[PDB]
Amino acid sequence: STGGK
Amino acid sequence: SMQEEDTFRELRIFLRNVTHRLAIDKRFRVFTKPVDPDEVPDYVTVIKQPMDLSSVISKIDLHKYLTVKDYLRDIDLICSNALEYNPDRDPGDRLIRHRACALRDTAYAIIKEELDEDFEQLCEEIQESR
Amino acid sequence: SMQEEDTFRELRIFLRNVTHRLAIDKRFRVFTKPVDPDEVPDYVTVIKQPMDLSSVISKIDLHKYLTVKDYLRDIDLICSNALEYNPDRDPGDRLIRHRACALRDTAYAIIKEELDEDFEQLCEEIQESR
Ligand SMILES: [Cl-]
Ligand SMILES: [Cl-]
Repeated sequence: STGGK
Repeated sequence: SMQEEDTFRELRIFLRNVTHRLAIDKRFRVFTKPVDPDEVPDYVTVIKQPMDLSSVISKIDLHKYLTVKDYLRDIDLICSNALEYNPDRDPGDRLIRHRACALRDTAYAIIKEELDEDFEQLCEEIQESR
Repeated sequence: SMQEEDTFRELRIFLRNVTHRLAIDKRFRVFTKPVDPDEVPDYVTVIKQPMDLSSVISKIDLHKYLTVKDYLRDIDLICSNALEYNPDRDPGDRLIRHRACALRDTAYAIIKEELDEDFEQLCEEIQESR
């Protein structure tokens, strides 16, 4: 996904 | 055609979703709204194309995005504006510059994960036809 | 990323500096080294997480600190361990407890004076991203 920055 | 319009409606639902996720992240709060012309009167004089997440939402609702690639063009703009406006060595600028790249990277990474390439490819071809 | 690693390299240089200042203070000499397992065999049996300034230096060099808040967590530990281990009314314990709080207070006051909040804030956000 996209939630580490 | 109704089928074409429905393709773009699906794109729009997706883009709102991605944008709403970016907008609720505390790191990105500074990028959610247009720069206040008073607080920063010199913003207009250095940045030629202001962009922010609430504007991006307006353009979505105005059917201005037909591809994801056009959406990401504006996200890049948000990042590149912040880099240009806040280029100094001081920590306060570094923070903004990291926050700006983090916003960009995040948007791309969501798209990389969640977008069907054939759906995007379809969107692109409808766009070329117009 | 190189930019991220450079942020943490700056943090490390700062933390070594602060720690070296604490370590050369005569008051804090007792906190500079680990408790000798023989002199005090019962130290291990009462303290669950031993900590001291030379260990803190090891952890710095091992990239174990990504924020100042994580560093201070260990300084607090040094203080709190000394308070637990030496709780008696007698003057010799009071002295140790006073030196332990003085060490803590000093470390915080250096940080309060010398640390840029936006630098720390950046460090925190890189850490959350990982
Ligand atoms: Cl940088
Ligand atoms: Cl007391």
